[PDB]
Amino acid sequence: SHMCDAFVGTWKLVSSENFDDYMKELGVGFATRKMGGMAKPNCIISVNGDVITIKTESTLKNTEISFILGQEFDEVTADDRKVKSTITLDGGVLVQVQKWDGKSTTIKRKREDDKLVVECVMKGVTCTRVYERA
Ligand SMILES: O=C(O)C1=C(C(=O)Nc2sc3c(c2-c2nc(C4CC4)no2)CCCC3)COCC1
Repeated sequence: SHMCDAFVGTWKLVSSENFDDYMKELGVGFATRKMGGMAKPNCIISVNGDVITIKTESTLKNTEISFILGQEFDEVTADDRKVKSTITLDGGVLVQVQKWDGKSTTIKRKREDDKLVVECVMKGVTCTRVYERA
């Protein structure tokens, strides 16, 4: 268990593996995959009381979520899915599930040495994205 404070910061994407495959497995099209593949977002994580905010800022598109751990929320994803999301803290890992149309995907954010490591799973595809502090 890392606590929410190990996460707070401004993080820049430095590596990504299998992200096009992850988007493809979700059904995303060529145009959105084209914007996402070489994007290098900044992820800005902040807290105030029970509310955590995660901003994902990129040249071609910005998105943001705010949530309370364990409380489901509606989310419009970068690829325009309308999902129901729940985020919890398990062993220091922020575990997000998105549910829509009988499907689910998991985004797990963990602190590992100097890295914010983001594991994105859809079916048999596993993508790993690594951020470092700006
Ligand atoms: O924060 C992260 O690293 C994570 C994601 C992310 O950064 N996605 C980003 S940045 C960005 C785009 C997309 C994008 N994602 C998706 C679907 C895969 C969901 N389609 O487009 C498109 C517009 C340009 C900027 C995705 O989910 C998990 C973890």
